[PDB]
Amino acid sequence: SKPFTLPILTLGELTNSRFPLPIDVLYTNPNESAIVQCQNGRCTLDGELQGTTQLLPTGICAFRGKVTQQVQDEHRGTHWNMTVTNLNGTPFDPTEDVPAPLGTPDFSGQIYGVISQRNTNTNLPANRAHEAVIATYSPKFTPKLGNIQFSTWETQDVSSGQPTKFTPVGLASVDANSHFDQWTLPSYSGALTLNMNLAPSVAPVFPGECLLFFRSFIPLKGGYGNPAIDCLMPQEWVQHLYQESAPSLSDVALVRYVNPETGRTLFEAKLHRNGFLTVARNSAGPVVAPTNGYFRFDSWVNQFYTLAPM
Amino acid sequence: SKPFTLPILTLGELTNSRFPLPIDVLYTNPNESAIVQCQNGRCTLDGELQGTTQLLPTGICAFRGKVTQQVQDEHRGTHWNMTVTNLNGTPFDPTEDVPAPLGTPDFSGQIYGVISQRNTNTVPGEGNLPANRAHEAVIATYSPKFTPKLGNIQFSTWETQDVSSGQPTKFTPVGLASVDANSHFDQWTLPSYSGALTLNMNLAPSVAPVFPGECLLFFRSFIPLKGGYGNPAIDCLMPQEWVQHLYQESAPSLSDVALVRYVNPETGRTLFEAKLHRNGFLTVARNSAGPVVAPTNGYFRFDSWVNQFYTLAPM
Ligand SMILES: C[C@@H]1O[C@@H](O[C@H]2[C@H](O[C@H]3[C@H](O)[C@@H](O)[C@@H](O)O[C@@H]3CO)O[C@H](CO)[C@H](O)[C@@H]2O)[C@@H](O)[C@H](O)[C@@H]1O
Ligand SMILES: C[C@@H]1O[C@@H](O[C@H]2[C@H](O[C@H]3[C@H](O)[C@@H](O)[C@@H](O)O[C@@H]3CO)O[C@H](CO)[C@H](O)[C@@H]2O)[C@@H](O)[C@H](O)[C@@H]1O
Ligand SMILES: C[C@@H]1O[C@@H](O[C@H]2[C@H](O[C@H]3[C@H](O)[C@@H](O)[C@@H](O)O[C@@H]3CO)O[C@H](CO)[C@H](O)[C@@H]2O)[C@@H](O)[C@H](O)[C@@H]1O
Repeated sequence: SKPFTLPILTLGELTNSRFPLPIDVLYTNPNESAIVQCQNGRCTLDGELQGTTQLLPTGICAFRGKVTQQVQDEHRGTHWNMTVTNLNGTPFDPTEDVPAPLGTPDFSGQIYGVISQRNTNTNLPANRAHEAVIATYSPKFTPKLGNIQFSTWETQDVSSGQPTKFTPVGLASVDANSHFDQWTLPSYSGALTLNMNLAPSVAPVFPGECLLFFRSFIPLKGGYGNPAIDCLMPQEWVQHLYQESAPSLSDVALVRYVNPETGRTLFEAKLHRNGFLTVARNSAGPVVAPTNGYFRFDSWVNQFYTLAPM
Repeated sequence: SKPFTLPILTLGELTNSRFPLPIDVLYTNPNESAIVQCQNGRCTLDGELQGTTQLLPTGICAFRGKVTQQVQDEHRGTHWNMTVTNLNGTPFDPTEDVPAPLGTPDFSGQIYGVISQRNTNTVPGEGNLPANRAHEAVIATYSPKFTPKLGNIQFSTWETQDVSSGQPTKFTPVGLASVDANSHFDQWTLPSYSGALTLNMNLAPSVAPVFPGECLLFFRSFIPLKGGYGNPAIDCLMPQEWVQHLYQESAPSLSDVALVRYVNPETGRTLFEAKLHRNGFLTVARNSAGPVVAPTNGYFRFDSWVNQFYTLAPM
């Protein structure tokens, strides 16, 4: 039976699985009232990708497809409808058992990035790129139906019928009108439809335990704020688990966060079969620990194992 | 000790180590006249990172630092100086034995992206939160003001005023501004990391085939353009996932060359074989330039270490 392992990457060698950002800090928030059910960065410990999770760091919150035409919308700016394909360019099949094309954003907000186009016709093709926003809460955000809408400040220089890429950069705003909520899923098929094929929600099941996240701070195009995106496992863990596909020998792996410059354990955590961490902590905020620390798998344990308090 | 391995990732599950892009195609160009000496995506088969290579996909062609002031420049646009730190926020020590801060671009061109800032000072009237701004920006890596090894670079914006001095600044790369004649895109020309007239140091070595009939094999990605005509590409010697894997495993190299097979897992047939050299690059026996037309679910599998007499089957 192939032994389970994690990569040996310090926090400073890890990236977020929910937006293309480095991991900045570990984080807890035991008083969170929302259901935690993100769809990117979801992988079981035996290597089964779930939700909208895919392997490419460049695929997270990215889209590929083609602009169809300019459209009108109450949002400020100039608006464009885009069909979306799979990230690899093949047509997205809405009958596949996924919530939306892999890589689709898994949160409500105004995602800021760059739309770029390289024309099919040429002898070299013409190109353009412009800043763009995708409001994932909009009724026109229908990636599971194969099309979305983005806005630009640019008033006309977006071509219809030409290959189009969205490169995410950050958020447009976090003011009240921009509806940023990292735990609110988009409605992938539109306003009044039920999302399907979701990766399950995650939660601690033992008193005294809370979720532990890998937190990244996300850029803003304007306004005030210090927004963050919390993932359950970094993208390199998704990639590693997918590769190894080690059988899970219990429902809970005990892992130790170790300072290698001393071999000392700073704290311990439970890494659950569905791909998330809990710790024994009764406070919210960052975990203050050196970023050369890393998680080391020590043994499979019973669900009723009591974690040493942080 | 540890057997050598490569990850099991198809072409469509790989990303470029020299720019944040998926791998699009395998590619050869036997007649290339330039010295191939890129500095990102450089890792020996026993896991030694070289050049300016680091592990984060988000770090490739990224910068972190602080805008110091607006500056004068003869070229069109508004120009800004920024100091750069290490990507982890610690001060860059110019005496370290690297060519430049890890992640620094390794080619000549106008790199297009977004500069974003999150202020250090917070506003009580805004909930004790900082002000933010982001704008499109271009970094001309051939400019005499591109001096990352000295701890600072210059970028240009279309925006004429709304970039703040003294505030934390991030550059997120997106593509190239142009590949017209005046934009000096050449993927094999290194920047002068310490400026005009200085010699670059601590470089990862150049790579080349040493056997007749062999040419380098690259993992090629097409890079976006802000404007103009072109279909520019960036070729890396190994994808970022291979850098990450080799660094983790640190498997001893048992010869100078690992024979690898590009396999189609559906049929289990080998499509071609290649030499994976100790310093971290591939060669194939091919006498043409252009893409390697193969399924994107194919992948390289380590076969065995080979000696200096092994001749590759032609593609
Ligand atoms: C705080 C400043 O933000 C930018 O100011 C621009 C301003 O941004 C607003 C956002 O667009 C809006 O969603 C909300 O978040 O409030 C922001 C202002 O607080 O938008 C106007 C146009 O309406 C201008 O573009 C302002 O420049 C940034 O540009 C400033 O430097 C400040 O950081
Ligand atoms: C940072 C420099 O930017 C350009 O020169 C600008 C010049 O910078 C001066 C600094 O302000 C000063 O602290 C000291 O370092 O001398 C610098 C060079 O004179 O400031 C003027 C102000 O009008 C212009 O903005 C210059 O463009 C660049 O040319 C230099 O090489 C430095 O990188
Ligand atoms: C081919 C068209 O490119 C863009 O046109 C914009 C134009 O881009 C020029 C680049 O700035 C220049 O480096 C060189 O590459 O030529 C390009 C034009 O071919 O720049 C002007 C401003 O000077 C306008 O912004 C043009 O719109 C693109 O916007 C067009 O849709 C075409 O693809």
